[PDB]
Amino acid sequence: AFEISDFKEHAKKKSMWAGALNKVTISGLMGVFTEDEDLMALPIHRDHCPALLKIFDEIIVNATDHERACHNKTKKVTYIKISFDKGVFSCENDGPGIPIAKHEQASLIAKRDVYVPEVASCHFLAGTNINKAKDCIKGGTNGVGLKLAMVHSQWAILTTADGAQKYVQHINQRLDIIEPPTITPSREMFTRIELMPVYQELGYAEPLSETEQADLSAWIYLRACQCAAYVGKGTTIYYNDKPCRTGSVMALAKMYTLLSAPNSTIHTATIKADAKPYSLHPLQVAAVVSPKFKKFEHVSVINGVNCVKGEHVTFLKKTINEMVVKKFQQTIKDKNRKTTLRDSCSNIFIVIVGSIPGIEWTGQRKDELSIAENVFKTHYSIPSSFLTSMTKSIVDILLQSIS
Amino acid sequence: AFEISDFKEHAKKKSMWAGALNKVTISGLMGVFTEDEDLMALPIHRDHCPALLKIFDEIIVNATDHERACHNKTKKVTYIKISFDKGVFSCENDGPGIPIAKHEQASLIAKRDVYVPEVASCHFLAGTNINKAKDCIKGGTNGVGLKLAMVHSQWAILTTADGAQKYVQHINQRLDIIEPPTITPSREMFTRIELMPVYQELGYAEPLSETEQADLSAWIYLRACQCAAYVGKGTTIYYNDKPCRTGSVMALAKMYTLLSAPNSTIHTATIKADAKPYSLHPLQVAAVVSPKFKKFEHVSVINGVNCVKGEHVTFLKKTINEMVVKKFQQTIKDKNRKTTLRDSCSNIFIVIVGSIPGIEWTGQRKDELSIAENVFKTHYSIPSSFLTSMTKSIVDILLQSIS
Ligand SMILES: Nc1ncnc2c1ncn2[C@@H]1O[C@H](COP(=O)(O)OP(=O)(O)NP(=O)(O)O)[C@@H](O)[C@H]1O
Ligand SMILES: Nc1ncnc2c1ncn2[C@@H]1O[C@H](COP(=O)(O)OP(=O)(O)NP(=O)(O)O)[C@@H](O)[C@H]1O
Ligand SMILES: [Mg+2]
Ligand SMILES: [Mg+2]
Repeated sequence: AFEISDFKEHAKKKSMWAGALNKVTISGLMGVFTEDEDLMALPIHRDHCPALLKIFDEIIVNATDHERACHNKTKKVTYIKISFDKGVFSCENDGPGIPIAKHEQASLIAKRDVYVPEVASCHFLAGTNINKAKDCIKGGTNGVGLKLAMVHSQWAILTTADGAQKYVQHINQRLDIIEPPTITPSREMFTRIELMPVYQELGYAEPLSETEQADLSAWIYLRACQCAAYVGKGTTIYYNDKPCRTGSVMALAKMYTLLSAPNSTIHTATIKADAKPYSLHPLQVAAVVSPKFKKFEHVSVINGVNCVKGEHVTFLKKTINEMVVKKFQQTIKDKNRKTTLRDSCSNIFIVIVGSIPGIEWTGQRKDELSIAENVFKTHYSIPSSFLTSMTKSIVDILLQSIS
Repeated sequence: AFEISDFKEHAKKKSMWAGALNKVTISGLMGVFTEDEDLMALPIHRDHCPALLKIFDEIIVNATDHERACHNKTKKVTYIKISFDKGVFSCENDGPGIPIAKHEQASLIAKRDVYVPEVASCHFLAGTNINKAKDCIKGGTNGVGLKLAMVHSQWAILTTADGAQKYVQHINQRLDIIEPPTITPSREMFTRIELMPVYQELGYAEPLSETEQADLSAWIYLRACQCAAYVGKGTTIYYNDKPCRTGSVMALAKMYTLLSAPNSTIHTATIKADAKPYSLHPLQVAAVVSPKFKKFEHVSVINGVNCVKGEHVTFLKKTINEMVVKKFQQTIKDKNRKTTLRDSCSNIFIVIVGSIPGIEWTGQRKDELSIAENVFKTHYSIPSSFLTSMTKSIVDILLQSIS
């Protein structure tokens, strides 16, 4: 039988939008746990629901998108408050709110009065990034993420104020009940999404178990730390009302390596480009090099997205490898052995944070960015001091393994 | 400005559907090249357009989906003819055709007469897999792939016959011109998609250059070889009218390793499960182990999809590693050295082909399958002879590297 579906039912049934709709093994799943005034990034060796993490992610990247959008403007985003308590998830930013105004074409379609936040939250393929510029470094592009959050919410509340009015709209039952909004005068300016996911439909206990709750809190806490490193310097990231410590890639590196390699040496670099638009967006990099690292490992926040695959990583890997091979054959008086990238890089843990204009993704989840490798070969340069430091640490480890 | 988009314009502008819409560096890009009656899988070190390869892939996986759907039936798919010539791309299968019948709800929506092939090819989120069963091993799930092919076609022709009628419909200008279909009597039974992509819009020369043409032909030829290993035994896969040789994972392994390691030993296993539905779908595996392999490498055809990431790989990796560590500490009289998965597996090239029921993906592209790791720990077993052979080859290589 041949069936025609709408966005709503499709997004509830299909994994192409946010990942699997039940618990699966997520490789590299991490969370932040507090051990006596110390943040540690630890693995979560338990299956979780990718789509569940995506609905947090979509709203968080919407907030960091607003922050970049306003950072060179008069009214800026000074904070991103994220909270997670008793299952309820909330995110609030303070730049200009979403325009409290009637959407003409959306109302013509709906045959009733529809305002912009209702389009932004309930209309698939809708937003301000349908026509993205080549220089735009927002993560958002599809006009889909927010509605993915709504469709996986038992209940949700969009609140937004623009300095003259406040606008409150309830969106319930997986986008099936869209209450008419309530518009009052207010002089506040902010955007807040507040929602309860459908934890049971997504494979979780109702309410969340002790372990599920702790795992999800740790994961969200981690995402907030990542924002705090990516976001600009006038913006505080809060999670459950505490500010997020990690405003630098060095802080992120220390967090991820607190256990494998405490008290270790952090190689740092700011990778710059010479031609606009790339020269507008330096990449911050911190790397630790340890013999007790078993494989190569990276953490990337690119355009606010915690993506796990992309040619920026390969750019750093290949550059470091070429230098490592040169100095290994120099330092070794054996002069015959041939090492490759796995030997070069398996003792490296690296953090890369920043914006890259003009990238594309392999799906809505934005797990993998898509780019020509030559973008980096043409435009970017890794500072030689960082390369030298790194090569030195790595060749030390190689020579001692063959010692 | 807040914009509302339709499927058509969205799919032309957005990379979430099929990948990047221009040329990017695709890691692991391979193609099949003929060298004097020998097929070799060689890297393509040139940027290509992921969405362009996806429109070939979508139709090819639709065909292998039909093949699985009909394999236990009376009228089977006996062939999948694929061709690529002068830019035109074509794919034809011979099971029962697409129902030549009026679609009621689609006609009610369109306010005119719409037949099932027009829904199948022009209506997003539409198909026979909107409600997939947990045991279904077709790649198709979203009701999207075929329309992605149409939207990236300057012109296309859907032809399908059901044994009493033939149905010809033209779909042109990136799904903007949908000509009314032409229905005649015929006693043939088949489905054919024939189309010209928008190579210029996707970053290519018009017409294709010598290198682009050769790269794309090699890549499609490779995909067909993969089908020929995945498809059932009554089904011939043709590419440009020649049959595709590689009906076994051993043939695939030899093709991929013809240069790095000719005349090499191929470890083979059929990984079975004991509980339905998994016991209905054995995984075929072929692996080569060579000192001149620089990193771990796999080729996977799962449910007809050439996916590149999934916990099936990790299942094999971890099992082989546990055995390799045991026998390494046994064979070594050093008895202290500790090796991990990278040491265990960096000399392995492995092919895994077959069906897995109940999997999910991370996006439409289906680059990565999503599953609980325990599915394999509970249900599947790797034959011990294969594990033993593999461990032996690997420990030989490790002992000679430390020799
Ligand atoms: N916190 C926010 N502050 C301001 N505007 C917002 C905020 N969240 C969402 N928006 C607006 O709502 C629109 C719709 O959001 P969304 O559905 O996530 O699409 P998107 O972020 O543009 N692209 P994508 O996330 O890739 O689907 C966005 O384009 C923004 O214009
Ligand atoms: N070669 C074919 N033979 C028979 N039926 C086909 C063939 N190609 C397509 N169809 C039918 O057309 C429908 C629509 O195709 P498609 O748009 O690719 O969706 P899908 O394959 O079901 N799921 P997806 O590919 O993940 O978007 C399919 O569900 C099939 O029922
Ligand atoms: Mg968004
Ligand atoms: Mg399909």
